Amino acid sequence: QVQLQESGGGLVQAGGSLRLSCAASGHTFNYPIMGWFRQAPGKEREFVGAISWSGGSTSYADSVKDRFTISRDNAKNTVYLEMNNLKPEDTAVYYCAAKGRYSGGLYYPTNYDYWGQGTQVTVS
Amino acid sequence: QVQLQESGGGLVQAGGSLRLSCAASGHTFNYPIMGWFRQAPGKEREFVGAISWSGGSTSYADSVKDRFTISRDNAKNTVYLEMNNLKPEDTAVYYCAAKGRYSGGLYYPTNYDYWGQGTQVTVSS
Amino acid sequence: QVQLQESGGGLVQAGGSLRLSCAASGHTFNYPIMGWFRQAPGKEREFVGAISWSGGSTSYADSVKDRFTISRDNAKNTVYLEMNNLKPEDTAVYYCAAKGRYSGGLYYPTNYDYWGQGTQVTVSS
Amino acid sequence: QVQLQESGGGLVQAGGSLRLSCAASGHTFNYPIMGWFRQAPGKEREFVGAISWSGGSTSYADSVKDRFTISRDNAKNTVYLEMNNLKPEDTAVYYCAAKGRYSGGLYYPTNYDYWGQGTQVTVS
Amino acid sequence: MSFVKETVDKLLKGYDIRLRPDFGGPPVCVGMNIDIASIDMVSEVNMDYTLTMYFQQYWRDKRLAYSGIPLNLTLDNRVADQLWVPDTYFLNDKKSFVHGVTVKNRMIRLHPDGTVLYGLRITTTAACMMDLRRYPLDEQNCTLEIESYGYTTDDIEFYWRGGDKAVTGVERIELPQFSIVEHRLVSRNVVFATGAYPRLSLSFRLKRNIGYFVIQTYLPCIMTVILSQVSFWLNRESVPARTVFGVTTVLTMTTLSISARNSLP
Amino acid sequence: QLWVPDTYFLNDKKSFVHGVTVKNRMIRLHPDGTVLYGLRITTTAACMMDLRRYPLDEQNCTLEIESYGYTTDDIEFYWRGGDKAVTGVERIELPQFSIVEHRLVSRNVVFATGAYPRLSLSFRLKRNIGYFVIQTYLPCIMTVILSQVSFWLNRESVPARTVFGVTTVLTMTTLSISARNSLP
Amino acid sequence: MSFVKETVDKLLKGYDIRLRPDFGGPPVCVGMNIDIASIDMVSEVNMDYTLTMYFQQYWRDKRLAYSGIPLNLTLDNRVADQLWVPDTYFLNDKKSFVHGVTVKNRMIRLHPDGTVLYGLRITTTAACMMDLRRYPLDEQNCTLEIESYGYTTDDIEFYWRGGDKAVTGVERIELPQFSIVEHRLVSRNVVFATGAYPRLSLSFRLKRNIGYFVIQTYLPCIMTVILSQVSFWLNRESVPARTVFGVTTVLTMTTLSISARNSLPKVAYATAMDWFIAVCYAFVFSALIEFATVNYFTKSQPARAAKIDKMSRIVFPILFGTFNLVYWATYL
Ligand SMILES: *[C@@H]1O[C@H](CO)[C@@H](O[C@@H]2O[C@H](CO)[C@@H](O[C@@H]3O[C@H](CO[C@H]4O[C@H](CO)[C@@H](O)[C@H](O[C@H]5O[C@H](CO)[C@@H](O)[C@H](O)[C@@H]5O[C@H]5O[C@H](CO)[C@@H](O)[C@H](O)[C@@H]5O)[C@@H]4O)[C@@H](O)[C@H](O[C@H]4O[C@H](CO)[C@@H](O)[C@H](O)[C@@H]4O)[C@@H]3O)[C@H](O)[C@H]2NC(C)=O)[C@H](O)[C@H]1NC(C)=O
Ligand SMILES: *[C@@H]1O[C@H](CO)[C@@H](O[C@@H]2O[C@H](CO)[C@@H](O[C@@H]3O[C@H](CO[C@H]4O[C@H](CO)[C@@H](O)[C@H](O[C@H]5O[C@H](CO)[C@@H](O)[C@H](O)[C@@H]5O[C@H]5O[C@H](CO)[C@@H](O)[C@H](O)[C@@H]5O)[C@@H]4O)[C@@H](O)[C@H](O[C@H]4O[C@H](CO)[C@@H](O)[C@H](O)[C@@H]4O)[C@@H]3O)[C@H](O)[C@H]2NC(C)=O)[C@H](O)[C@H]1NC(C)=O
Ligand SMILES: *[C@@H]1O[C@H](CO)[C@@H](O[C@@H]2O[C@H](CO)[C@@H](O[C@@H]3O[C@H](CO[C@H]4O[C@H](CO)[C@@H](O)[C@H](O[C@H]5O[C@H](CO)[C@@H](O)[C@H](O)[C@@H]5O[C@H]5O[C@H](CO)[C@@H](O)[C@H](O)[C@@H]5O)[C@@H]4O)[C@@H](O)[C@H](O[C@H]4O[C@H](CO)[C@@H](O)[C@H](O)[C@@H]4O)[C@@H]3O)[C@H](O)[C@H]2NC(C)=O)[C@H](O)[C@H]1NC(C)=O
Ligand SMILES: *[C@@H]1O[C@H](CO)[C@@H](O[C@@H]2O[C@H](CO)[C@@H](O[C@@H]3O[C@H](CO[C@H]4O[C@H](CO)[C@@H](O)[C@H](O[C@H]5O[C@H](CO)[C@@H](O)[C@H](O)[C@@H]5O[C@H]5O[C@H](CO)[C@@H](O)[C@H](O)[C@@H]5O)[C@@H]4O)[C@@H](O)[C@H](O[C@H]4O[C@H](CO)[C@@H](O)[C@H](O)[C@@H]4O)[C@@H]3O)[C@H](O)[C@H]2NC(C)=O)[C@H](O)[C@H]1NC(C)=O
Ligand SMILES: CC(=O)[C@H]1CC[C@H]2[C@@H]3CC[C@@H]4C[C@H](O)CC[C@]4(C)[C@H]3CC[C@]12C
Ligand SMILES: *[C@@H]1O[C@H](CO)[C@@H](O)[C@H](O)[C@H]1NC(C)=O
Ligand SMILES: *[C@@H]1O[C@H](CO)[C@@H](O)[C@H](O)[C@H]1NC(C)=O
Repeated sequence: QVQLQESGGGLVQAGGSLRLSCAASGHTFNYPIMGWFRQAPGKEREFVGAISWSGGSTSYADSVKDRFTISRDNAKNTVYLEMNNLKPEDTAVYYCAAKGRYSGGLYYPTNYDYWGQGTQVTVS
Repeated sequence: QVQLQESGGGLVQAGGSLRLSCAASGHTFNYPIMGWFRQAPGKEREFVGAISWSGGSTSYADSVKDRFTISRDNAKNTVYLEMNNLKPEDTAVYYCAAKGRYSGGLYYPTNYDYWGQGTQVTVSS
Repeated sequence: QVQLQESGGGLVQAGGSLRLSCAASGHTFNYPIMGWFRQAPGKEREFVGAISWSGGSTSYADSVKDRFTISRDNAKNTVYLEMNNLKPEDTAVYYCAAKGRYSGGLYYPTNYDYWGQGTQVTVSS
Repeated sequence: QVQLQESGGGLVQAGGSLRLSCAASGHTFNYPIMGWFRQAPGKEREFVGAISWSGGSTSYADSVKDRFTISRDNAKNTVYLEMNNLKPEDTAVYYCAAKGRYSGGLYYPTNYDYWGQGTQVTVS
Repeated sequence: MSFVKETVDKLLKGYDIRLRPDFGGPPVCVGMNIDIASIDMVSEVNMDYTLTMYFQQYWRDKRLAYSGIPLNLTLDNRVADQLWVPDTYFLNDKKSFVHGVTVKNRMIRLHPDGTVLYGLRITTTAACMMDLRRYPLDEQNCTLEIESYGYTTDDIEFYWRGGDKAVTGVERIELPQFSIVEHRLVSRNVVFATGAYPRLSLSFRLKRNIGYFVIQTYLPCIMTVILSQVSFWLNRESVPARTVFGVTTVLTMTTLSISARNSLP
Repeated sequence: QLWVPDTYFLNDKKSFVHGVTVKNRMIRLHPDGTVLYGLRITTTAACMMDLRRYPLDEQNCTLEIESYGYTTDDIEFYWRGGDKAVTGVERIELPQFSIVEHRLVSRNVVFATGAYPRLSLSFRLKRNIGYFVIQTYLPCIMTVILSQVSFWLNRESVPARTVFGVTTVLTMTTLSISARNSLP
Repeated sequence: MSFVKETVDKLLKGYDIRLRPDFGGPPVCVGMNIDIASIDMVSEVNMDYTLTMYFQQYWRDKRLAYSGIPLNLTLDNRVADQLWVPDTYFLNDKKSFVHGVTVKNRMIRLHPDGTVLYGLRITTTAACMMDLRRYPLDEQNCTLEIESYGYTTDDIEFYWRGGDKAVTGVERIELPQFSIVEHRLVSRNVVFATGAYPRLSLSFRLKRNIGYFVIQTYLPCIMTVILSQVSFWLNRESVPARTVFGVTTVLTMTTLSISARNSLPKVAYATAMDWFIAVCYAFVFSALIEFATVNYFTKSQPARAAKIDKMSRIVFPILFGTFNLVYWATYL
């Protein structure tokens, strides 16, 4: 099993920046890929981006592309999400998810086995 | 060839515990898998459980599941059967059997080449 | 080529024992399998038994089975034939033969390339 | 990327000799094969010759064959073109090109990814 | 026999191997059932393991129903080539084959119901990414992921025929360096860009035995340390002696650290 | 019993299409006449390496996709979905490397037999140094430090200081040889 | 020839390869007969052995009976593809094939009876789990388990055609490291969840020759022990000399224990060789500790130190000698 816990969410003003963190514990090796999802009040769950076990390769959604960066530090079993030039469209509860080695596509929430109680990000 | 001898059978009261032992000698390596069968007076031979040569992997019957544990100690060429929370349904002659490396399914008694003269276990309610 | 020479044949009384020897020289490695054949005066050539290059594996005729043993000693390039509990049926000229590595079945005399001038064994009842 | 720069072009008299140089920088390893093309004022781009990464194997056009030699010196990331017994037919702007490892035939200009601003060679 | 042949011909007449059972209709429930023969090898260097198994599949094709006969029909293996079979593959295999000697190792058993039993004897070498951080006091989780290649959940469904009792032979596995502590069966539906597919996961947990390493690494290291400490029991005036103890033990320690690292990825 | 494109991998050495339990190929048809032809393939493809900066190097391995017989007059290629046409770079897990980026390209290459369409998938592999600090650098660094111990012995200990000299010199050649043995 | 062709066509006409002989009726008795060509290899590391054999099968298909002809018909190998053959496989094979050059190595001989003789030349590499506890004074039991894949005992029965004489060629087997001491044939019926199937087991017992190991392990070990004991015959004042004898012999003993263990599988138990090498390690490490002690008392207790040397010169070889006599006897 795996336990994910997030932090760093808060109130930010438009064009601002913020860094979300996600600390993992347990069988982190069996669920190597990590993903970020966000849930606006009205809209459906949206894919933000995801990162590899090695930390080298990433993948981002078009909307979030060029304004966000996902990084890894396996020394601390933590993935980071830096969000720069924030828009009010980005307002949502940001979730952190872990995916099994052979779980199919990154974009789909179904495949992810473990999630963390999300952190709120609001952009005025 | 292989020779199997059991021990530890006796009278026990319901909800009690008991540990059966089965000491093996001879070509134990050619018959790696060990199985436990029980025979009630009226019923047919029942599969209890079985254990691997490494001792790691086991398999148990549903009735006996969660109340019995099979363990191995190749240092002493002995397999153990710990029976906890015993029921009067468990009353039977418990047999110890050894199966060839390529002998087919665990559940079937036919496949086992060597057996031991069983020990009686009786459970009074 | 190979040269085979036998010895140890003689007169023996029924139920007796006797040891035949067959010393080989030359390209013994190219003809690894050794066989024993016997020829009674009236009957046809009979297969007695045969032995491997390693000396471990053997093969005997049913009639001769359990009363004869073939052994090897590559140190001396010699195969031995110990015949125990001898019958008058065993009376014959015992031959020693060498077979090529890929020469087909042991039972057939045709396959053997080299033979030795046989030794007589007579069994009086 | 790769940057190619040539030199050594100038005025020469017929039957004369001249040595052109082409210095390369950047990802020279990803574009191992080097080619020489010349462009007369009226005519189309002509293939002159080409050389391997090892420098051993070469290939020349029939017209230029036996009067020109292409050499390499990977120590200096430079290919040379020695033109001997020059004819007025040889008058042209000589270009230096680099081709990808899997780019198809040497003769065709399309395949070459990087070129250098050519040097003029005139033969009176 | 002639009657049976005629019935088989009638069953084949108009049978299209291109179409699954209930082609337009509901999905085909396929029951999986595995009997493990052996795990032949476990490579830490290539991060794979070689498995040998009997892979049985059960489904219902109404086109293969026969009323007249009262018994189950075992047909020659070559019938597979003229029937529809599920497009089941092993997601994480590197190289697999179906045994061919003396005949292709595949069994078809039919039932008057139209139920098919399709058995295959397969050896797979499947990928098993290893966490060697705790090596050689580690344990690994090797899996065999079973899925359909082309047919989505709209056309195929998978289930472990008999639930927890669907896999047999874990008890037969005999590895020199490991031992199977437990196994697990799972049923999931995974989502790709091309659609949602059914998956079944067989899992083992391999506990490594230390015996090999106490002999080939730990004792050499422990004794090379003890050897270095002998130089403390020589008077300080024996300069050359105590440098031999120092140098040799230092060099034989690097070569252990190198040679031990050579058997790993 | 259908026409499929004659697509091959230009720089493959040995490739195959998985066969168990059935040949791993999918056909999905649409009333349009559109065909979806999926294959599960394992290729071992050539990746010429520039080991000059080894082991602080990085490499560019590619997979060149082209049609064998049909020219641009008969076949055209395109990455279906542009930059989103390749997936799974994130799944790649190599002990010694890590995929820093990937690139998709579309080109038309010219052979003597005509002009053919090509698509190039590229990876950039950054090598991790962990393996080499353990198996090469520390041994070298410590074999240098070991040689320098002889400076802290009086000059009269001739045999002692020659042992330090000779052994460290010989264990350095064997490192240079053994390190060179794992490379081309 | 034309008449024969017509008869063959008539035999084929309406022949369904999908159906066994007596499809609904009693099981088909299949007679097995093996002629071993060679065992090419025996891998302790992969725990398998590679066998090459002629695998013959005999059964009766009444659909292949012919009255008119008076002789047995040997047909081209390609007839197999248009006949029913038993689904016989080797339970414990890892990789097997049927030889293909120049033609597929399979023989069909028919009899007017309807009896079929189906010969195949096969090479199998089959699993042979090994008990290396007594290595290299061990012996192993390698088997070849023969069974039908799909047909149960209700449809197929097996028997060794000719009983104990059904296998030939054990005498032909030539292995550098082993020798076949005996072989056994067995007939059984094994029970799976899918039903009860017939099985035949061919068995060999392989006795390992020690020749290879006395040259590559035992003599090096025995001589490395004797080498360590030379340091007892040097005065204790030769400190550097006696440390060379100690260190070198200790290090060359670990590398033997490692290099000897490299030709085996990664088993978790200790082999009879591992004990022998371990004891050798004790005699060499003791020879060094002895010197270390003697050097430690060379001024403290010079009388004792000199006595230890003079005893060690006799205790060590005698103990090492008697240890060998016990070791070899325990495993012989
Ligand atoms: C080796 O390593 C591999 C991984 O690398 C391990 O694999 C994992 O193994 C475990 C079992 O040990 C698997 O868990 C079981 O999964 C099944 C199937 O799940 C799917 O189908 C069911 C339908 O029956 C759906 O309900 C599931 O969807 C729910 O769960 C998913 C996650 O599985 C979740 O994302 C969804 O939102 C949804 O929610 C529910 O779960 C969440 C928690 O995840 C919970 O908060 C919420 O309230 C809902 O309950 C999914 O599509 C599932 O049926 C099983 O459930 C049963 O057991 C669990 C306990 O584990 C009970 O809680 C539950 O009540 C049931 O009794 C398990 O969850 C896992 O899928 C699998 N993963 C992969 C990728 O392989 C191996 O086990 C390892 N083996 C060894 C030997 O080490
Ligand atoms: C390498 O290692 C393998 C093992 O890993 C060895 O293989 C074993 O080899 C021996 C021979 O050396 C085999 O034994 C003989 O088996 C045959 C066949 O047995 C089956 O078929 C017969 C019918 O033909 C049935 O009657 C048998 O059923 C009886 O036995 C089974 C178990 O085998 C049992 O479950 C049944 O209830 C039934 O019972 C009777 O036997 C038991 C003992 O098992 C006894 O207690 C009881 O009172 C009954 O008599 C079975 O389905 C069998 O015919 C042979 O019998 C003959 O010899 C015995 C003495 O040994 C005589 O007493 C008897 O009268 C016969 O003359 C043997 O039992 C064994 O099966 C086989 N094991 C496997 C798994 O393959 C190799 O030999 C080793 N090789 C080397 C070189 O070392
Ligand atoms: C590598 O190692 C292999 C084997 O390990 C060597 O192979 C051997 O090579 C020799 C030649 O160098 C072969 O010998 C010759 O055999 C042929 C075979 O002839 C057959 O057909 C004729 C004609 O129909 C028959 O007459 C023959 O039958 C006789 O011989 C066979 C045995 O070969 C025997 O079983 C029969 O009873 C019959 O007996 C005759 O031979 C015996 C032998 O002891 C003798 O006692 C008796 O009186 C009869 O003469 C047979 O079916 C044959 O034609 C050759 O004859 C020529 O040489 C002889 C003298 O040696 C002359 O007398 C004669 O006129 C001919 O010139 C040889 O006998 C041998 O078969 C072969 N063995 C195998 C197993 O392959 C390789 O040579 C080695 N190579 C290298 C480079 O080292
Ligand atoms: C690993 O290593 C391999 C090689 O070893 C690398 O591969 C190279 O990758 C780069 C991208 O990173 C590729 O460049 C891009 O090429 C595409 C495709 O080009 C073809 O098709 C387009 C239309 O789709 C045509 O327009 C192109 O025609 C131009 O180029 C050809 C060939 O050079 C030339 O003959 C034509 O005249 C024409 O010229 C133009 O480019 C040259 C470049 O020097 C310039 O000087 C000139 O003025 C013209 O503009 C061609 O037929 C192309 O679409 C891309 O364009 C986009 O980016 C560029 C900037 O880079 C913008 O300027 C442009 O507007 C577009 O946005 C790129 O040029 C290259 O072909 C490819 N080579 C091979 C052999 O595969 C990998 O990248 C490496 N990977 C890693 C991770 O290391
Ligand atoms: C008291 C004495 O005669 C000394 C001289 C050499 C010493 C041994 C050297 C090797 C070992 C070193 C370790 O530090 C302690 C145990 C060991 C085994 C020592 C015990 C004490 C010994 C035997
Ligand atoms: C045929 O198989 C079914 C399983 O669906 C089983 O119940 C039945 O008994 C079998 N029939 C025979 C002839 O044994
Ligand atoms: C056919 O083979 C049998 C043995 O299977 C043999 O006894 C018989 O003689 C053969 N037929 C002829 C005509 O030789």
